[PDB]
Parts: sequence; C-alpha cells; structure tokens
Amino acid sequence: LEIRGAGELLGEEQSGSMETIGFSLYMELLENAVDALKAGREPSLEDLTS
Amino acid sequence: EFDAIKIALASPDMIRSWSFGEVKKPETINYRTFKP
Repeated sequence: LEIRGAGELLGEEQSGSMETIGFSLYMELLENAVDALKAGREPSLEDLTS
Repeated sequence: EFDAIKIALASPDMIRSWSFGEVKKPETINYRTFKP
C-alpha cells in the first residue's frame, strides 16, 4: 500500500489510486442504504437475482 | 504596527492556540461535488 494506492472502496481493482469514493462519503452512502433498506423490510437484491 | 520580531521554539500549547482545529483524513477534494 501507499506506493500503488489502495483501491476503490466501492468497486473492483484492489490496488490503484483511481480517485475513489471518499471513505466518509462511503460510510454515509452505506448507512443511507442501511436505513432505507430496513425502512420497510426491503427484499435483498441477491434473491431478485435468483 | 510593530517594532521587533521574536523567534523561539513552539510549545504544543502555542501550536494548539494557533490552530483552529485539527485534520484527520488525507482526502483532498471529492471532485464530483467540488466541496472539499
């Protein structure tokens, strides 16, 4: 790390600078998904795959 | 407005008095929203 850049927190490409999503913004988007998800018991997208 | 200059070592108390906060995270600019 810190010679290649730790990769984007919300994508592929584990190594790279990439000008990613900021981690504080990452956490905010995450918790927004959390309470919007548990807001009314929303079925997980994965079984919408299945 | 002033008459002399003084140089000295900086005590941690004076560095805290100079500073109006303290930085935690290394990210510069979001650059999608240009707010810092």
